[PDB]
Amino acid sequence: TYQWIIRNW
Amino acid sequence: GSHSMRYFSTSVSRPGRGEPRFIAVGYVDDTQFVRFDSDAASQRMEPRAPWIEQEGPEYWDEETGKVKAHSQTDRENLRIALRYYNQSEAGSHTLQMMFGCDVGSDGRFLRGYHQYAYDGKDYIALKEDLRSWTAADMAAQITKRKWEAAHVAEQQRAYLEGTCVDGLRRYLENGKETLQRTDPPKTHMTHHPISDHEATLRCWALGFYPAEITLTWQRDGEDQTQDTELVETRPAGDGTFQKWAAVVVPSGEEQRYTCHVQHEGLPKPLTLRWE
Amino acid sequence: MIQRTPKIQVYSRHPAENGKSNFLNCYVSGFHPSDIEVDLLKNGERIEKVEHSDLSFSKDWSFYLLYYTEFTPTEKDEYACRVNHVTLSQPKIVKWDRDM
Ligand SMILES: [Ca+2]
Ligand code: NA
Ligand code: NA
Ligand code: NI
Repeated sequence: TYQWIIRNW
Repeated sequence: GSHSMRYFSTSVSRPGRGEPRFIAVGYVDDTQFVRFDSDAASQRMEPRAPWIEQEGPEYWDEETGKVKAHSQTDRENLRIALRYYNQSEAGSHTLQMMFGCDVGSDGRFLRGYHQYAYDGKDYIALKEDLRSWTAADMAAQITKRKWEAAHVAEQQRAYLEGTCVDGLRRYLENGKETLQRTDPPKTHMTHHPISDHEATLRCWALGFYPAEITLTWQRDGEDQTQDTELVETRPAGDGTFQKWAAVVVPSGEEQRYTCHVQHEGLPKPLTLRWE
Repeated sequence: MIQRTPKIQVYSRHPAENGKSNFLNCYVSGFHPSDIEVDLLKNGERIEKVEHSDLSFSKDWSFYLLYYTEFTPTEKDEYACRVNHVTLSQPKIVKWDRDM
């Protein structure tokens, strides 16, 4: 179950 | 007993020659189950274990989407890091991500992970408390202040505790025949001369799962910490692992030496000798 | 920037059995960056199309890969793997021993 990887550096 | 779920992403920028390459793998303990590759023909989350093949069509759609969003996020993050580290567009760089959760024998939450890395070194990492971050350098601090102001960790905590553990739980029950089934090592001994005054004793271990094994050597009754060559646990090709421990013994003194094998597949740790 | 040298292990899936078909493995690990050239050899000649694992890393961000081919071991025929990386001065050829 993949996570919401959406936040930018 | 205790189990884990981990997702490993790798983004490698290609100077001028198109889009950066994104590869994402999913593991349950030491067994891989899902794959994504930006160069692969499907452009979908592909199954790599038979116990996940049973999952629904909208599961694959949701998983493909999430991993597709990630590929975009890290390709943007690769551009952000060129500004942060004031680097040339002509250089190829690596952006790795690891996230996942640990569960106890009971099936309840134990630990959560969410960390990044730029060019082999750590960048940012979520602390054990799942409330604050760890910035490895000045550039990573810009990201720390951004994510602390936006309260990102709260959404991270929400996944790790819950969405992640329920996922791992489901994956364990659906694949108990392979993931929970432990295979003990198929041990064997060998002897090589090397010289007229010394001799080498190799203690082999093959076809075992999980990868965690503890091969120790003994002169008389006590453990030989040093003088013991240990190769790193290597994969066989199938779901099993291989490892060996060697020791250089004085010629004729082979009787004094015994090998102590430790694996959860064994009902009691083995003690072997060369014959 | 950071660059890590690969650790090469050349071996077999099942223990050495002449005449019976097996799998030859060249396991590269602890390397950085991901760009690596790995080829398997039959008497010093590159084996045609060798399948490899999906790129993954360890708890230190170092990479690991497993290159493999369906081969038939015999007393006649030598097997070795050629590994080339940025960290290497020249390609390393590691030979396969019956007792690795
Ligand atoms: Ca490739
Ligand atoms: Na681009
Ligand atoms: Na910090
Ligand atoms: Ni097989």
